[PDB]
Amino acid sequence: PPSIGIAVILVGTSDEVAIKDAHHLSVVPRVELVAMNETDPKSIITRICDLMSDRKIQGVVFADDTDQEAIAQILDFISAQTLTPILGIHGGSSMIMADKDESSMFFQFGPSIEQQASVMLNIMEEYDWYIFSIVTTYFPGYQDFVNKIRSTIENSFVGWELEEVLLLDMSLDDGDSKIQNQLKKLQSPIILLYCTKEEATYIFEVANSVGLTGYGYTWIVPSLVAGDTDTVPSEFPTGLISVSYDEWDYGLPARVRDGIAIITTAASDMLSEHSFIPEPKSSCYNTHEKRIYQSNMLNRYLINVTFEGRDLSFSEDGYQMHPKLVIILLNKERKWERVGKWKDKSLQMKYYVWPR
Amino acid sequence: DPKIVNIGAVLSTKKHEQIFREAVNQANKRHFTRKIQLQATSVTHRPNAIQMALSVCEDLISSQVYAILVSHPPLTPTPISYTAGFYRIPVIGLTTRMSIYSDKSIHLSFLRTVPPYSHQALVWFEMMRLFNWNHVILIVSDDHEGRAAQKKLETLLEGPKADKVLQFEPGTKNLTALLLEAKELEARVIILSASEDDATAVYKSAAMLDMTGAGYVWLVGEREISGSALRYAPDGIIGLQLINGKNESAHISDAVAVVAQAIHELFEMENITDPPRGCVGNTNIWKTGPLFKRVLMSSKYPDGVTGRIEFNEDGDRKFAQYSIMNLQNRKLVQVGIFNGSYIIQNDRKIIWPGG
Ligand SMILES: *[C@@H]1O[C@H](CO)[C@@H](O[C@@H]2O[C@H](CO)[C@@H](O[C@@H]3O[C@H](CO[C@H]4O[C@H](CO)[C@@H](O)[C@H](O)[C@@H]4O)[C@@H](O)[C@H](O[C@H]4O[C@H](CO)[C@@H](O)[C@H](O)[C@@H]4O)[C@@H]3O)[C@H](O)[C@H]2NC(C)=O)[C@H](O)[C@H]1NC(C)=O
Ligand SMILES: CCCN(CCc1ccc(Cl)c(Cl)c1)C[C@H](O)COc1ccc(NS(C)(=O)=O)cc1
Ligand SMILES: *[C@@H]1O[C@H](CO)[C@@H](O)[C@H](O)[C@H]1NC(C)=O
Ligand SMILES: *[C@@H]1O[C@H](CO)[C@@H](O)[C@H](O)[C@H]1NC(C)=O
Ligand SMILES: *[C@@H]1O[C@H](CO)[C@@H](O)[C@H](O)[C@H]1NC(C)=O
Ligand SMILES: [Cl-]
Ligand SMILES: [Cl-]
Ligand SMILES: [Cl-]
Ligand SMILES: [Cl-]
Ligand SMILES: [Cl-]
Ligand SMILES: [Cl-]
Ligand code: NA
Repeated sequence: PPSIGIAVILVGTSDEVAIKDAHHLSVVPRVELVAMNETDPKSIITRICDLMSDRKIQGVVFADDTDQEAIAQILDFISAQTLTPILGIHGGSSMIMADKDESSMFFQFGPSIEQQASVMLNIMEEYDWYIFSIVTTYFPGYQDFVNKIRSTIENSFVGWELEEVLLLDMSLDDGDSKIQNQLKKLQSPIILLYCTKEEATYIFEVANSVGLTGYGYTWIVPSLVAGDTDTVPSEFPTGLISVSYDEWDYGLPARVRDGIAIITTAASDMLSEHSFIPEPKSSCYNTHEKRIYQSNMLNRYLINVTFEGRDLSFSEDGYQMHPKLVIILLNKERKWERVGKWKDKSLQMKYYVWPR
Repeated sequence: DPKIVNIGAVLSTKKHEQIFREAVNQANKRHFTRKIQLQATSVTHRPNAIQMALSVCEDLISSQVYAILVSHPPLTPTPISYTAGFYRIPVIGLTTRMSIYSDKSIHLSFLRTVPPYSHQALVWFEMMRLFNWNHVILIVSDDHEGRAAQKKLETLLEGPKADKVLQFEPGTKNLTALLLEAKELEARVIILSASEDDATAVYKSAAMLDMTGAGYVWLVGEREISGSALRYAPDGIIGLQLINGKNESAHISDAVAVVAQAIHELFEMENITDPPRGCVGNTNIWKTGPLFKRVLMSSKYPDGVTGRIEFNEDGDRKFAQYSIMNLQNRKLVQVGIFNGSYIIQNDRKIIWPGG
C-alpha cells in the first residue's frame, strides 16, 4: 500500500519517544516528528511551508504547550490558503476558533463554544443557580456563546433570569476606566465569562478592584480561559469554575495517535471511492495559480472516521463531536481540581453542596 | 538626534510608494520633530495571502512600524489586518469598502479613510427626507454586505418607514418570484443593495415585470451602477459614487496626515513602548497598541484632500462625500452631492424612471 506523508509538529517540552510509541487501510502513513520553538505567525507559516516543500505532506497534526489561542487562527489561515488538513490537538492550537474559513480544512480537538455553554447551564441547573449575567470580549465566538445561552433560556420552562450582558472592548486602552464602570453594573451571583486567558487575567484584576471576585460571586469560564491548568495567573479568583479539555484522561501520545489515524483513514476512504487523493501542495508561494486544481474534498471524510472502534468524528464546524469534558475548580491552594465530568450528554458532579 | 518612528504601507505601485514617502517627509517638515521623527517603510502587494503575511513580518514589523497603511489592489487587506492585529498594530484601510472590515472580532485594529458600502444608507435616508419618500421597499442580497446595508438603514429608520425588506440568494439569475412580491406591495420606491452581477439580474427581472417605468423610483449605491450593472440599468435610476473613493494618492496623503498627527499626540503621553521588532520569537501584543488605536479613533483632521476626516465607533470614515448620479439617456449624470452632512442639488434636472 502507498504511503502518505503526515507531519506531526510539536511545540515545547514533549516526550517524542512516548509519542512515537502510541503510534488494514488502502494507504499507510509516513509520520514525521518536527519540533518547533516559536509560535509567532512567521515561524509557524515558514515552518509548515518548508515542510510542504521538502516532503509530500498530506496532512498536519499540530500540538503545542502554550496558552496562545492565536495559534489556532494562524493554522486555520494556513489550512484554507494551502487546502491542507490540519488538526490542532493540544494547546493554543485546540483553543476553539469560531468562524473558520469556508475553505478551511482545520479541525480541533475539544468542545465547540455551544457545547461548553450548554454544559455551563447544566452546572447552574444542578445547583439551582438560575440568576446570572454574561461578560464577553469581542473574541470570535462571543456572539455564538451569548446566542446559545439565550435560546436555551428562551425555550425552557425554568425560571432563568439573564440580568446583564456586558460586551467589553479590550482593543482600546482602559485609561478612562471604562471596563471598571461596566463591571460595576453586575449584580448577579453567577457570571459567565467568555474571553481569552490573557483577557480574563485583566478582567479579573479589575473585577477584584470592585469587589466581584470573592464570596457571593461565582465566575464560570470555558476551556480556553483555564487553558494550561498548570499555569494559573495570580489574578484568577479562588473559586473559579471551568469546563476543561486541557489534558486529563486523553494524553498527548494518544491524541497524536488518533490524529495520525484520522488523516490516514480519511485519505484511505477517499482513495477507495474515487481512485485518487488530492496531491500535496509543494509550495505556499504558488497557491494563487494552482487553486482551480485544489479543493477541500478530503473534508467530507476527515469528519467521519472510526478508529479502533472509537468514534473520532468532527462537526462540519471543525470541532470534536463527543468530547468527555472535565469540570474543574480553582481551590484555596490555587490548584485546579476535578469536580465533575460531562460524559454522555450527562453531567456528573462530585459535590451536592460546594465547600468553600 | 530625534527618536525615529516608522510608519508602514502596503500599496499598489512604486509610484504610490513614492507618494507615501513624500507625504511622510512633508509631515516631518510641518510638524515639530526634535523629539520624534517619522520614517516611511513600504512594500507593494504580494501575489498571494501567505506571502503577504510573511512580507508584513519581514518588511514592515521588522522595522517596528507603529501603523500600516493598506490600499486595495486594483488579494485583500485581510492578511495584513490579521498579522498586524496579532500585535495590535493599527491598520489604516485606504480604499477598501466592504462592510466586513468593520467587524472588531475579525479586524480588531482597523480604521479606514473611506466608508463601508453600508454607510450609503446614510445618504438614502437624507434622500428619503428630501424627496419625501416615506414608504420604501428594500431589496438586499442575502450576504454580509447586503445585510449590513439593511441593518444600517433600519437603524436610521428606527418618519419614513420600510414597508418590507426582501433578501435574495446571491448568484440567482431569475428573480421574478422575489420581484413579484415587491410589485404586489403599494410602495413604489425601491432601494437595492447588491454586487454588480446580482444587480444585473435584478434589473433584468424588474424590466421584464415592467417595474422600471413611470411610477417607480430606484435608489441604489455604487456597486449597482458599476461595470455590467450599468449596462442593463434602467433609465431614471439614482445611485452613488464615493468622491475620491478610488484615488489611492489622495487617501495616502490624508492617512499620513492623520497618522502623523496621532503619533505626535501619542508621544505627549508617558510610558509609550515600542512595537515588537520582527515577528520571530514575539508572541506578546504591543502594549501601547490599544492606546494608539484610541488616539487614532479620536483623531480629527478637518483640512483633508478627501474632506473632513473623523472616524466612528467602528473606525470607519465619517463625513464622506458622494456624487448623486442619475442615469439619463443611458448616461450617468451628476445631479447633486452629499457633502458629508447635507444634500446639495445642482442645476441639472433629475429625470425619474419613465420621464
Ligand atoms: C455641507 O453643507 C452644510 C450646509 O451648507 C455646511 O454646514 C454649514 O456650514 C456653514 C459654514 O460655511 C455654516 O454657516 C454659518 O452659520 C452660522 C449660523 O448657523 C445657524 O443657523 C443656520 C441656518 O439656520 C443653521 O443651519 C445652524 O444650525 C445654526 O443654527 C452663522 O453664524 C455663520 O455666519 C458666519 O459667517 C458669515 C459669512 O462669512 C459671516 O458674515 C458672519 O459674521 C459669521 O462669522 C455662517 O453663516 C452653517 O451654519 C452650517 N450649517 C449646518 C446645518 O451645519 C457644511 O459645512 C458642509 N460640509 C462640508 C464638509 O463642506
Ligand atoms: C475570523 C477571525 C480571524 N482572526 C484572524 C487572526 C489571525 C489569522 C491569521 C494570522 Cl497569520 C494571524 Cl497573525 C492572525 C481574527 C483574530 O482572531 C481576532 O483576534 C481577536 C479579536 C478580538 C479580541 N477581543 S477584543 C477586540 O476585545 O480585544 C481578541 C482577539
Ligand atoms: C529549537 O530549539 C532546539 C533546542 O535548543 C534546538 O535544538 C533547535 O536547533 C531549535 N530550532 C531552531 C529552528 O532554532
Ligand atoms: C458516517 O458514518 C458512516 C460511514 O463511515 C455512515 O453510516 C454514514 O453514512 C457516514 N456519513 C456520511 C457518509 O455522510
Ligand atoms: C487624486 O488626488 C490627488 C491629490 O492627492 C489629485 O492631484 C488628483 O487630481 C486626484 N486624481 C483624480 C483622478 O482626481
Ligand atoms: Cl522554531
Ligand atoms: Cl483564510
Ligand atoms: Cl476552547
Ligand atoms: Cl519639522
Ligand atoms: Cl520577522
Ligand atoms: Cl439637480
Ligand atoms: Na474598524
